[PDB]
Amino acid sequence: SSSRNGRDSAAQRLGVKRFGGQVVKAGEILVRQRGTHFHPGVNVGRGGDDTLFALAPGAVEFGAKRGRKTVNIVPVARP
Amino acid sequence: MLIPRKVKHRKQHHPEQRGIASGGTSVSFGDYGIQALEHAYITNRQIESARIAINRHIKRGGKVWINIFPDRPLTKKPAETRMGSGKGSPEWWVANVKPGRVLFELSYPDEKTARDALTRAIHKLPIKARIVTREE
Amino acid sequence: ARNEIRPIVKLRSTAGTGYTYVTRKNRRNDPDRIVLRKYDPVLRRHVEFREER
Amino acid sequence: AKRGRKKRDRKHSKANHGKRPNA
Amino acid sequence: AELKITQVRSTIGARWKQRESLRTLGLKKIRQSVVREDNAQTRGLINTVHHLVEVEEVG
RNA sequence: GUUACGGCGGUCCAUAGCGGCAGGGAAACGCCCGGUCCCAUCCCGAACCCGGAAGCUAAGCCUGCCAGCGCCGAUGAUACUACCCAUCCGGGUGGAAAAGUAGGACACCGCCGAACAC
RNA sequence: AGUUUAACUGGGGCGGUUGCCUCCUAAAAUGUAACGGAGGCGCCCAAAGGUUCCCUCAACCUGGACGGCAAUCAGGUGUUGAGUGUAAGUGCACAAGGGAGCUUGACUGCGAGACGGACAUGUCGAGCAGGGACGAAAGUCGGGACUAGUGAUCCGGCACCUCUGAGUGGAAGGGGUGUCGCUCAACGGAUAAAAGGUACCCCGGGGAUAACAGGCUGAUCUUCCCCAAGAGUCCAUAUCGACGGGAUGGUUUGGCACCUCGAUGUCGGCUCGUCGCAUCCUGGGGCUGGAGCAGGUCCCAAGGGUUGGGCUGUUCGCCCAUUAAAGC
RNA sequence: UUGUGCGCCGAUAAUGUAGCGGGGCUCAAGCACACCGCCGAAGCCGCGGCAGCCAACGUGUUGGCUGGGUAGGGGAGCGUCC
RNA sequence: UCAAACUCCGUGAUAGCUGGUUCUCCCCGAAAUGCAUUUAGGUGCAGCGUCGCAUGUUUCUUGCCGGAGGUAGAGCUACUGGAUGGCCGAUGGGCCCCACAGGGUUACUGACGUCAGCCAAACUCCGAAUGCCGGUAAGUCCAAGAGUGCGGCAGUGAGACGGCGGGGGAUAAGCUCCGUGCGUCGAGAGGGAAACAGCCCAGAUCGCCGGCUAAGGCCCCUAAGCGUGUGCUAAGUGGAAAAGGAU
Repeated sequence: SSSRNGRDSAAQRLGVKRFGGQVVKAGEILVRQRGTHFHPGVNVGRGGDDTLFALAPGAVEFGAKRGRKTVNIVPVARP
Repeated sequence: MLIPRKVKHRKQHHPEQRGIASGGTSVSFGDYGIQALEHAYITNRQIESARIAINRHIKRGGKVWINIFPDRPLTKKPAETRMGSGKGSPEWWVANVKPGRVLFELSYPDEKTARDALTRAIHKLPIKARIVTREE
Repeated sequence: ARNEIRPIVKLRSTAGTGYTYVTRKNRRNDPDRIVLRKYDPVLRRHVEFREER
Repeated sequence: AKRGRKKRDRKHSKANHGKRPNA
Repeated sequence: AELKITQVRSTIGARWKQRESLRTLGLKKIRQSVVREDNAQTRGLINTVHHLVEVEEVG
């Protein structure tokens, strides 16, 4: 007379965190993710948990490189 | 009786009764069809009753197509039990039927007997329905 | 968890003239215990340890 | 029966616009 | 050229966007009227709150 | 500058693919001859590597052709939907698919090198 | 003798469960509950880690000695349907899949800026230094394709330190760095140490919470109808009408828990009524498979009447003897 | 034979009409589509008094905005005794 | 009075518990959610409030540009599964020719493919609106009496119904559980709804024997129209209702 279900796992707060256009510093986290849904491009690095981060400051551009959505960083214009 | 041989998930939500048909709004394989007008869940036993109603009204020869199959279950739970403590087991199987959808298609020569048969099969179902010719 | 004689067993990895116990948990149904091993100690540099429990 | 229905049907008046509290 | 506004209904039963946008146009009370430009800003605010305002046109 | 050349790259990466037909080999891309030397096979100079240019453009590759297997793809309408009106129903302002259709398309672009020439 | 003996819970009990990971619900950011639906973990790993290099499977077609549905082989099609240590998802052919050679970075000292964030926890982290691996070099290596694989604090234990050493010099002891010791699983862990009854019961409180009753719904129960397979010698509709379907009434067993627990006295019987008709008799009537007597079914109809007795606490029921009739 | 707008039967419970709020209404006082006016709130306006925030000015005047309020926070006061 | 008397004392025992807590005005003004909990009726921190200081429009709204999503919907020879009807018949097989091999035959069971039409919360080659994150341009601007940081002082942490989307339930409940820059009640009067906390309108500084309006309504009760025009209704429909039946 039991429901043997009921369990669940607390969240991990995944997804995009710095969308198109924004200004990001270095080492900042663009997206947390399990697999490489989004891949790195230029001035972008990968983590251990397939997190992404910035290697050079600038601003974002979610473009594709041969069918795969990438993330990039572009040079800000110095004031 | 109509049931599937196996479903992956044997406890499903209740189907939706919102919206009009997308397919089965056109007679396909016979000449004289049935078309729904309302929203409803139609079960196994209803369709059995209806096909028997038709075959006992033509009685010799003339074909009957059933464009529906009860591939979505529903869950009763045993009697006099307080609410809670889980989800009941599947007991009868429905097909959702949105308005515009076609259920049955006959192929018998004379329209008299055919229209009459379809009417006898309409009065075995919970829905308002109407009768269709393949024409425009 | 506990201290049962688990398949993944043993510990301690001591150093020759290098007293910086580096630790690792490994099995023990396999044979070996007198070769390999290396690491950086204090004041010293990349040299060779034992697995000495 | 009767009482609940007359409640739920008084709601369809004009000064209520199709809705009432506790039906 | 210019739009002329007249608040008719009230801000009760009305959501945050509608309320804040009446404030934007400057409307607080009923029967207040405003002489506003007919630019896209204004047209969008009226699209937002048309059920609260009568709109006339001098031009 | 230029031809049916080769090589490195790009396109928010099939409009670029697959298959069929014809056709080309000057220098180059190749295939081919053989394991002396570096080097290599979980066995095999098949591959990788080395040494050369007897032979052939058959294949690879490049060129044109075929919209056929695949892809791309609108306008307008519909579904759905935000907001508002509306006593159930339904409706108005805006947004707007999928599919389908008309069609498109046997790719385009950049740099260096060759050959060719004033 | 002193005291403990959990919580959740569609009242409580019985049952089941309590922490972590994955998916749906979850409503196109994140997040989101239920005793809602499906699973899994409390590990393994001289390599299943690092690095350099190389290769592409599964499946189908055919050939083929034992050999068959499949074993190893060869030849084609094969953009990826196999496999990825272990559940699922996200990803992986540009391989993170498969294979071979060296090998210990399964390091030390740090860490800009950020995520997530009640709090404590938790997650990544480029880059700098010593000292190394691999590689020709560029460069990669601070464990594993990613997320689970474990437990705070206190108290003790082992090794090392150029810290202290209760007048001096030592030492014990206490510190520090690195580390170990817990199904404290009720998993943010009341103690190192703890099971039950009360119809002898007592106190404080609660309609936040149950039983009788009221209320809402109406699965279920009763009443009624729709369609007509057939039965009825034939004859669907004198009579019963299946397989399915649609509504009533609110009396039944139940669902919710909305007023009442600083009191709403609960089964049956007696006495006393009064009301409804979905009518037991009487009264009027249509059809008959109604000859007549008796009937069967249907419509209208509530004025009146509607027995005494045996068993059972019993309501219900069965029986006896009558009745115009022995109503719901 | 199709689609429509109003309609009929199905329809049916217990203190008393009793499923328009009542009388009553089709000689619509009922449904629909357009039109005209009007009544109607402590809403808005109109004439006045007080008050809080800000601002401008002058030795406290004016003006704009504002003023429902429980748990609750803050501010300013009457009254009683010694 | 006895499941362990009575009296004084400890003792003013202690209660996450019930009740009660007294004069006035002025200003602002909530919550009923999250994690944990020997915990679920209590409490701690975060959340929302105010007071003071600081920072000055950073908040909010509308428009335009840039970005990821896999929801509704639709689709499936675009994968995983279910499944309707046809064509072929391998493969299977009754049976026959009878060696059983082998030659085959017949509705036979029908793979795989193939023509057409279909379904799905845990199926997606595809993919909306809104909402969301940032940038920018104005607007509001004698203000929203906004936002953020800090410190004091707290309360709440039992939420209800209505609309939209959904789970459990019988796609029942004035049922229960979640979402929502949606609402109101709570804490909110007045008018309408016959009476009626949550519905529609509208957010009360005090006075006036002043005027205009909303929702709703104008035969009398009840202030306002037995109003105008063209048609329908014969049922007291209006002023509850189904499947179905009917000149």
